[PDB]
Amino acid sequence: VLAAKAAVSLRYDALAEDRDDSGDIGLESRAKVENRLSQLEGRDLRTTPK
RNA sequence: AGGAUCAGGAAUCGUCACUCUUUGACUCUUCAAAAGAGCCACUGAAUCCAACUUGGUUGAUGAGUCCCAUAACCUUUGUACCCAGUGAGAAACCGUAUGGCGCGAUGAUCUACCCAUGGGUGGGUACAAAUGGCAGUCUGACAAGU
Repeated sequence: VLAAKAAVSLRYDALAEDRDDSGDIGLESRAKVENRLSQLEGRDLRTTPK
């Protein structure tokens, strides 16, 4: 997921002539990566009985 | 007089924990099945497809980092050795009545084959090194919740 978003982030940094130089797209990526992480730890592989 | 049945020799503790081993129970469980106190109903849970939802090729899932590609094992090219050690043997006079580096243990002396003690070939052992071998640059479509 990071190695995905790294390609979205690095090419935002290595290939943009106009650039804020301010880390937004990387943070827009990292918010979703953290959200995938927070959805991922939400799941549990155990048995949750009622 | 020596031995074995019914004085020459340690063993009188009102337990606390801890660890270890041991067997037994135990929920199970493979060998591997087979038998089922049987049927209804109520109610609960779980699973699986369909469904729907949310996320996703701006990459969902699957995945032996670490057993080190940071390598192992070689392979070729430049050096250090040995079938460091050997250790007593190497060369034949003397400034103006008298004075010494004239060796040497405190070290003199050397560093499997052919060629008259000049040169090297052959094998083991070690390393440096490889844009050398061995040795050929991941997937990609569902996933997850009810």
